Amino acid sequence: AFPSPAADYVEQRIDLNQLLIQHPSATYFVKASGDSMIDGGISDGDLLIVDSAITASHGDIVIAAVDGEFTVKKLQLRPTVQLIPMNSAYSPITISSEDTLDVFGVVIHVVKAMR
Amino acid sequence: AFPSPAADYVEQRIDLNQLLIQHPSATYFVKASGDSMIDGGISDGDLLIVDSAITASHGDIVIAAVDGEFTVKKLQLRPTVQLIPMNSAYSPITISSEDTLDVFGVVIHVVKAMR
Repeated sequence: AFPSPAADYVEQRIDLNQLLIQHPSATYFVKASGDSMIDGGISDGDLLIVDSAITASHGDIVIAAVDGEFTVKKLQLRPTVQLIPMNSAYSPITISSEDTLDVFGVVIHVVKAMR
Repeated sequence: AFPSPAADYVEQRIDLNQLLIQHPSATYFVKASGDSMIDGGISDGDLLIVDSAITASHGDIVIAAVDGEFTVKKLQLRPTVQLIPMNSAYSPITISSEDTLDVFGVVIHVVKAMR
């Protein structure tokens, strides 16, 4: 009951799921509290945002998965099976004999909390 | 009955709202497609995440609001009303005569899309 209501602004909305991502349910994330995958952006003080759904490509910062493993790192598996940690222990090393080495998502958005 | 710190590297549930934030509905965000508030993190290619709910403090990267304005930069209003753009056109200049200059949120998490 107003003398002349022009707009009803009492409750807005926020689509966080679509804000940082944009899928119904195909994205993965992990709290960064250490220093084993800083290559992705987790440097003991941030929030990693990976998208588990599409298949990235060798030579890209993606999360690899094997036997239930997960590590962000640009690795090549087509020419040969080799991974290269970037957080700090840079060292190109082979994993297995072409058993099961494939990325789970296709990206890793680093959320740097800046206040 | 297992008092453990955390030990968890999986989450079938996608709580994005709680993932990057942690409130029922008190956070604001804006797409970065230009170069007027890079100080916050918007550099024509990213996603800004501010929390509109608490009152930040002068000398902090927060979003200021006046008469319906929105700017990100460390400004001081207690000693004197002074604003300072940091994106690139730095220019320490006063705003008004202590009319209405106050921050809307209390933080600005920069989400750098790294793929």
